[PDB]
Amino acid sequence: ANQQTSGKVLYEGKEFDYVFSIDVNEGGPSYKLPYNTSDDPWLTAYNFLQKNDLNPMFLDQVAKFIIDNTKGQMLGLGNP
Amino acid sequence: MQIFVKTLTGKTITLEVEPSDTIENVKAKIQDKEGIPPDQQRLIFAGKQLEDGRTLSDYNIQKESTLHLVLRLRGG
Repeated sequence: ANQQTSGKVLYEGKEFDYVFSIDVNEGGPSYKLPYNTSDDPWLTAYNFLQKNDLNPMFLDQVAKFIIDNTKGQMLGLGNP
Repeated sequence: MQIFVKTLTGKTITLEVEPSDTIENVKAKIQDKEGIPPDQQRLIFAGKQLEDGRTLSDYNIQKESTLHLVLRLRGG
């Protein structure tokens, strides 16, 4: 029901569709990558990459997860 | 010591190695258990990738820390 903000992920005071905890560091800034149901892995990853300033090497790591978010290899897997 | 490695899908696996063990041997043990090639296997810790010529004490790895086990995009 579109009444309570339970049908959305409120991270750092921002509502988004899906969020991925980027545990790249222990004991510091808890990076959380926000993804919407209408974006492209490399695009959304790049947006966050330059949002909190992250090294391009992490782009591949985060993109891989977003790619299967709406694919079906290990996350939403099923009938091929 | 044992380290907790987290795969891309969030799979958590514990690897038993020695403090004087190089990351290359650690990768070999993972290639022995799961079978993941040490070449494509990319280990990221604290934002830095673990090199082969490095030991556990090299990166000052904390006992039972979170190691990120991912793959690679560019093959060449």
